[PDB]
Amino acid sequence: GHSNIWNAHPKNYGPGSRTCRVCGNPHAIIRKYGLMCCRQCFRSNAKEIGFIKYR
Amino acid sequence: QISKKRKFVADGVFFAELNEVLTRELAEDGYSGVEVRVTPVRTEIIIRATRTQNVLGEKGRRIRELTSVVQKRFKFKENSVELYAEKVNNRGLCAVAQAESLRYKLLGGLAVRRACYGVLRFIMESGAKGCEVIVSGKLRAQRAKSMKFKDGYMISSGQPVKEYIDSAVRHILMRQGVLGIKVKIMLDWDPKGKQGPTTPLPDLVTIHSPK
Amino acid sequence: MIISEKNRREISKYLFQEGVCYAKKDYNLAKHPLIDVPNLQVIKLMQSFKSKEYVRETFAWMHYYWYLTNDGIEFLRTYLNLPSEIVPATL
Amino acid sequence: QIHKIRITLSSKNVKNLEKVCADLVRGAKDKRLRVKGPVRMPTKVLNITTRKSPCGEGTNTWDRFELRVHKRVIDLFSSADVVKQITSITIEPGVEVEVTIA
Amino acid sequence: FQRGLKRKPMALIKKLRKAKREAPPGEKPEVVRTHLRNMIIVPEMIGSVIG
Amino acid sequence: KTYTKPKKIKHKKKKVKLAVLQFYKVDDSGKVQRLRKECPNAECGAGTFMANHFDRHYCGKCGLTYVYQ
RNA sequence: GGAAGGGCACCACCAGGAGUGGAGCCUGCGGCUUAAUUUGACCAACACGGGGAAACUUACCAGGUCCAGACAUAGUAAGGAUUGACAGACUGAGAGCUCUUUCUUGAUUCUAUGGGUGGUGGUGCAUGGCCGUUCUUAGUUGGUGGAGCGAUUUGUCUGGUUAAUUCCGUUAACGAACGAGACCUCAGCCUGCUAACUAGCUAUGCGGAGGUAUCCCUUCGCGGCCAGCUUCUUAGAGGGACUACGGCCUUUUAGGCCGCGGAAGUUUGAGGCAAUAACAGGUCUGUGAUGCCCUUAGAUGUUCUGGGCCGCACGCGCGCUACACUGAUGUAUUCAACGAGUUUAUAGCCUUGGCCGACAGGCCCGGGUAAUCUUUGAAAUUUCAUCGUGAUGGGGAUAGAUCAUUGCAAUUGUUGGUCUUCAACGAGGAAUUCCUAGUAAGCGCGAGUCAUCAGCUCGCGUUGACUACGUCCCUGCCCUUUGUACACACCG
Ligand SMILES: [K+]
Ligand SMILES: [K+]
Ligand SMILES: [K+]
Ligand SMILES: [K+]
Ligand SMILES: [K+]
Ligand SMILES: [K+]
Ligand SMILES: [K+]
Ligand SMILES: [K+]
Ligand SMILES: [K+]
Ligand SMILES: [K+]
Ligand SMILES: [Mg+2]
Ligand SMILES: [Mg+2]
Ligand SMILES: [Mg+2]
Ligand SMILES: [Mg+2]
Ligand SMILES: [Mg+2]
Ligand SMILES: [Mg+2]
Ligand SMILES: [Mg+2]
Ligand SMILES: [Mg+2]
Ligand SMILES: [Mg+2]
Ligand SMILES: [Mg+2]
Ligand SMILES: [Mg+2]
Ligand SMILES: [Mg+2]
Ligand SMILES: [Mg+2]
Ligand SMILES: [Mg+2]
Ligand SMILES: [Mg+2]
Ligand SMILES: [Mg+2]
Ligand SMILES: [Mg+2]
Ligand SMILES: [Mg+2]
Ligand SMILES: [Mg+2]
Ligand SMILES: [Mg+2]
Ligand SMILES: [Mg+2]
Ligand SMILES: [Mg+2]
Ligand SMILES: [Zn+2]
Ligand SMILES: [Zn+2]
Repeated sequence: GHSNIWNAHPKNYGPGSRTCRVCGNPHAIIRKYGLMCCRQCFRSNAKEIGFIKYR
Repeated sequence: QISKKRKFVADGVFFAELNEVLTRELAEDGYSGVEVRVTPVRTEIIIRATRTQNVLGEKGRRIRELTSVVQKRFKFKENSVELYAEKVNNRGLCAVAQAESLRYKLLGGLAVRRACYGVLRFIMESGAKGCEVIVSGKLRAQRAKSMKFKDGYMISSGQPVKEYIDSAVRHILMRQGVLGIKVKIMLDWDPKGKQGPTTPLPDLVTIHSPK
Repeated sequence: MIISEKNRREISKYLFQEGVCYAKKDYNLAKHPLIDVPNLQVIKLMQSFKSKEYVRETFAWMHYYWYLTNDGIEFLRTYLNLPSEIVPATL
Repeated sequence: QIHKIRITLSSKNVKNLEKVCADLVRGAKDKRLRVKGPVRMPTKVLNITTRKSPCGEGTNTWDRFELRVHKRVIDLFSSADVVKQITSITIEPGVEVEVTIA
Repeated sequence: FQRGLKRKPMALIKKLRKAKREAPPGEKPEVVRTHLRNMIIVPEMIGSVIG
Repeated sequence: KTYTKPKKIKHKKKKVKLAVLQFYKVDDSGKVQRLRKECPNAECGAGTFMANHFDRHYCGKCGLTYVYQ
């Protein structure tokens, strides 16, 4: 589309400005500590990341 | 200049992303796992595979390409990150390698029962205390079913599972759908710790023979 | 896709000189981190190269990874008019 | 030519961190240097609690994920060259070593 | 107003001005249609016909 | 789905058999005369003409417009 | 099984506490309405999809753009396939979107046929993975022997005991493999070890204040890396409980009750982990997970504007605020824990201090990438006054005016202040939930979501109880015996 129109809406904040770094989904993003992973992807990769279940 | 919390979390995220990238790229070549070692002004990445000839390629062209792409994508300083390909000792004791082997066999048209039995026999002959292979999906019919193959010892509860059990999960893209393959291998106690945990099972008591 | 001649020349030059190239899956990124060309054109040119077997494509964690092949090397050498002696830095 | 060299060690594994601290302390002692520490800072416990289900169905069950970061502080009263030599000893992976002055 | 109006409200007021100017004497101005639901009505717009 | 208004047709550039041919005039002696102005912009350079519109002159490269009264 | 026996469970009861169900409001669901009010889910759906949606998210609706349709063949084509664009009109629109006017560009495209690609499109009754549930209970299965023509059976049991298929034993079984336990994390004790200027104590030196004012006593502030030390704080290694000891009961057993001592005598407390076999339970709307089907340029792709997801005769679920004096308001007073924090750009995150302001807020110096700075870090409560049984100074719904902050945008109030208005509600029917000790309940705090919004969830601490420590009556679970015309298994 026209440069001034195509993708012209600001995306400086809100759920639409962030996505999962693993799958790109914009929902249920864990922003704590800079993980920037969705809860499903984080639960899949927790052991590799270094998070352990003690209780 | 970031805080320790974010530094460690970023290290873990980098490890996970590198593992996923290597798994995707080195699927057919075989990829048991990767290890990242950090040293002053130098970071070492070691690739574990059952076929290092494919990983290296001719005159290391493939490994050089992987090093270059890793350095460019992860913003590493040039001539600061280098890759190494190492043989995996007792590949039959690696759940990832066995899962990949079973995936290759199934993709080749081999019968599920024969392939699973062969994998179990290979694992057991490699010194495993026990093993378990599960195949799930649409087998022989439009109705999904699970196939379970088991032999030897196996534990499933408590802390010792995290060390005495090596497990993996892989998906096989068949013509009529996805097949789920789970490989679970129980290691054996190793005083040296190279081939197994360097800790005995909690409920194992040994009495020295009297003089 | 319509790509300016200068942009295609820059992309091909970088690919041949380095032998590898990545790209985040961001169609609207103004400029590729390693190449001055917009990210979308880099991604689409690499897709065109892959479609005819000049490159191998790997995708993981919302990123592209492209590795040049022998046919791709020959095509880039012919198109860039470089001497046969010059080869990608990977080799 | 004497300075208070500050060494900060951070790791996720207690055993490796403690072994590295002991090795550094013994190396400093072997040179007749003055060693203060190692000082153990309070453990940092990064915690993430996420729902087990990838959807909204079933009893709401939660996974408590913790990442523990252990930090140690060692002070040496000596020159930069000797501390640099001491820190050159082999360090296992997972332990970060930072050397500064004051 | 302190934050500053963007181009669209200025264009809308200019269009309303133009419509008012071209209105025949003793007659209402033509219809000016816009999507600007967040525009604030100022005294200058009194008497305008807006869609 | 149902449509009310007629389908819109995307713009297609009109075809001129020789647009360049009408930008120059050649005399018998061989002198060449240009029937259209040249954009003063350095980026456009020499050889870039400006359209002869009925109220202004338009340059197709840099978009510079000159209005004459 | 409205059959018997034994045992067990605050998702059962008993004895009780708080309650919920009644009121206002918040929030989810149905219905209704609508252009749309997107949609999954019906103990084991309903503050659940981490689902607190102004834009985005978004899947819905009304409109306008764009290709981000690779690759192959054919056509057109440098006498130009095709791109972009000033001005005017058109348009919601500084979208050349389109039209008029005609300039620029150069094989990158356009046209057609195949083949792709994308899709929060259908199918969770085609699937993988994950999660929930059966099911918090103690249960489950080979080998070799024994029985049976066989399906099957014994092992895996009469009894005692245990939280436990936990043990003692009995024994056509003997040996084993899972589950249980062990295990691991946190908490509780250590005046014992190592070590602390990113934690403290003690004494000293100086200084301020008070007291007889020199000397002495009390209380505060500042330094000593050559003042000492680790009780207080931190975190590594270890020790510590094993029912160890005493009295009774029990088979000279396994074990149980009580008791001194002890930090601890319910498995010390709380968790994590957790078998076999299953559900057409949920998820294709987490995934570049995925089969098939649909669509694929006037698009179910993508983007832009606007609206909606919140719409209100009504019904339901989880909740917040109350109905008051064991209180409300106004003073004075002073005790936590788990945690979280920056791109430095003039500056982005947590923010101290100073100034301005009634508040909300604003400005200026600065600290902290952190046991270094915010953090010198709460409320209920304690204390003294006013109020005086009056829907009252209880209650704070609804509404008016007006002022700030976040954001590109606040209207259908984003949120937060000021004055004003002052609804139901006077303890809640049938029914119904959770809970046995630092627990219930009350009180606040941190994190997740987050530009701005918490009545929600996940954790944290403070004050701190009543009742019981029993049973199978209700609702259910385990084992055994027994009946069956059930096996889609009594919702038969
Ligand atoms: K009530
Ligand atoms: K719920
Ligand atoms: K499933
Ligand atoms: K048998
Ligand atoms: K599908
Ligand atoms: K997601
Ligand atoms: K009962
Ligand atoms: K039982
Ligand atoms: K009968
Ligand atoms: K029967
Ligand atoms: Mg076990
Ligand atoms: Mg257990
Ligand atoms: Mg009940
Ligand atoms: Mg009762
Ligand atoms: Mg109510
Ligand atoms: Mg609705
Ligand atoms: Mg239940
Ligand atoms: Mg929209
Ligand atoms: Mg919206
Ligand atoms: Mg879509
Ligand atoms: Mg299902
Ligand atoms: Mg038999
Ligand atoms: Mg049996
Ligand atoms: Mg101490
Ligand atoms: Mg179903
Ligand atoms: Mg909603
Ligand atoms: Mg709830
Ligand atoms: Mg305090
Ligand atoms: Mg009143
Ligand atoms: Mg009041
Ligand atoms: Mg909101
Ligand atoms: Mg919520
Ligand atoms: Zn994800
Ligand atoms: Zn020009």
